[PDB]
Amino acid sequence: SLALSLTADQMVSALLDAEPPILYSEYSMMGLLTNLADRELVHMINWAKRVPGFVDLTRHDQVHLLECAWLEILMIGLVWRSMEHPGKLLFAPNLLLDRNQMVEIFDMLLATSSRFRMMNLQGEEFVCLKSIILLNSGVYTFSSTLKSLEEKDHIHRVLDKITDTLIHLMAKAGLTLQQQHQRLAQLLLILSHIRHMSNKGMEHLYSVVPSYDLLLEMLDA
Amino acid sequence: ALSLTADQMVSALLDAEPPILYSEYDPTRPFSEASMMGLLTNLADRELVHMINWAKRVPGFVDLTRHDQVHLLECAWLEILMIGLVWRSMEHPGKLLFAPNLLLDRNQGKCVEGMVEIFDMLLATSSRFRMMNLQGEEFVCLKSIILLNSGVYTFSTLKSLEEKHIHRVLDKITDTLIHLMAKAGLTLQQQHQRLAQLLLILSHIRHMSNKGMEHLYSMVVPSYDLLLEMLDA
Ligand SMILES: C=CCn1nc(-c2ccc(O)cc2O)c2cccc(C(F)(F)F)c21
Ligand SMILES: C=CCn1nc(-c2ccc(O)cc2O)c2cccc(C(F)(F)F)c21
Ligand SMILES: C=CCn1nc(-c2ccc(O)cc2O)c2cccc(C(F)(F)F)c21
Ligand SMILES: C=CCn1nc(-c2ccc(O)cc2O)c2cccc(C(F)(F)F)c21
Repeated sequence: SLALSLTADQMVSALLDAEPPILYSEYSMMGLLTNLADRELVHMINWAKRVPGFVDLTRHDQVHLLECAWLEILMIGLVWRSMEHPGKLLFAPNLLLDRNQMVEIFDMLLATSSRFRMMNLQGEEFVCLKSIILLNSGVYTFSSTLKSLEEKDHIHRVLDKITDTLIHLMAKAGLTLQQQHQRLAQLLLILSHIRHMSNKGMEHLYSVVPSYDLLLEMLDA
Repeated sequence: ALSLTADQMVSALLDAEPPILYSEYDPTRPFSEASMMGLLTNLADRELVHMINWAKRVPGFVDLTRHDQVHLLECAWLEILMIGLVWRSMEHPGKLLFAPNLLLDRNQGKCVEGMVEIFDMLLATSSRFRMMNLQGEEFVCLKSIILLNSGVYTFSTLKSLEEKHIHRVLDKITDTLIHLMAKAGLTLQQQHQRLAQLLLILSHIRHMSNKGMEHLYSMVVPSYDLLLEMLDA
């Protein structure tokens, strides 16, 4: 109940400090990417616990948010890394792959990376977007208790704080009020496409995923 | 359409609104799995024709090439149906108003296997809109955004980047949404917060759409050709 008292700058600083490291691929291709994703997942948990307001929530709810968001988070991280490598996805510094190397998903990832490039997405805006995804992707599916409804409001209030943060970053960058609301919209609409990609990828898997207990156990430590 | 005032944008959108259709009459009740699917499938099909008329009247849409218009529709058609359903169902807590003569609750959708999830998700969204007091002029803006956004990234060449115009119009709709919020007397802070809240919901509407498609291929979606033919008129 005090991430609600943070300012835009403190919010950013906290998020920038919580950033996971860029991990390397250990050296088929599914093995390297699965292993990479697995090691990344462990850092994602500690990153989450450092997102302002996340630990204010019950364990059950923390797990659910991650359960619904973990894939979208890996994906937006990938897209951010690959921003300055047109036509290539930088899974790891030692694992840069082009188109020809689930092509649908690969193409959508490139498309999103190009979009971030065009917009000149800033690192400070990136960490904000990643936070939004965490708090948003599972908020509409929590369920009758006063506590549950107590969580929802809290999450919504934190998301408001992040919106305030994003706007502030744009004002500081010298954007007009009109340019501010426009860029906010452009950024948030991209999240819909990231959601879409996560869903597509998720059905390819069905065609051992982080289950509910796998995460709940990992959060304990 | 980049010359319209926010007021003129709202008016044009409101005028484009499709009519509410009825589920075909005197179906055998209670329902069977295949009876339900038939009624809803038939409804969606008849609604698709009107959605296209609506799209043609969305400012900026006609400026695109036929091919691009079909692509946006192929991607967004289901999301557009769903946001319409959620809007209709707003003042019916715990129920979904697929049609004025077809008001179903949680347990009347248990007919189909797995579609209960989607039912719950649709109900949750409707509650959210209700809680936010989503206004009509905001709804039409959100729907237009879905149309122009859902397929904008999954379209190179010079002519192609000029079409990606779409982002200008989306900016225009954002301006309109904000203007609507300023009129109502919201503070700047409140304005950007509400704008964010609305757009984040689109992410969830996308999700519900994807779950739908998932079960569709799990049990004859509007084809490219079909959508093109109906566009030509
Ligand atoms: C282009 C998506 C493939 N991909 N990406 C990833 C992936 C891994 C880590 C990461 O940070 C981002 C990713 O997209 C991945 C992980 C396991 C398996 C797969 C594959 F689809 F190939 F089976 C993974
Ligand atoms: C479900 C999609 C494939 N996949 N699997 C995984 C995956 C990674 C680790 C793990 O322990 C289990 C997984 O299914 C994955 C991770 C990131 C990105 C992707 C994707 F391919 F979708 F882009 C991943
Ligand atoms: C959530 C109910 C399922 N549903 N909804 C719809 C649907 C139809 C029209 C509309 O405006 C909104 C809808 O959710 C639908 C259409 C065809 C088939 C189905 C079914 F799942 F049963 F197979 C449909
Ligand atoms: C039955 C699969 C899902 N579906 N299919 C359809 C659908 C509608 C018309 C048509 O010609 C074919 C369809 O699969 C549909 C329409 C509205 C809502 C839904 C959904 F269930 F996802 F909510 C629809």
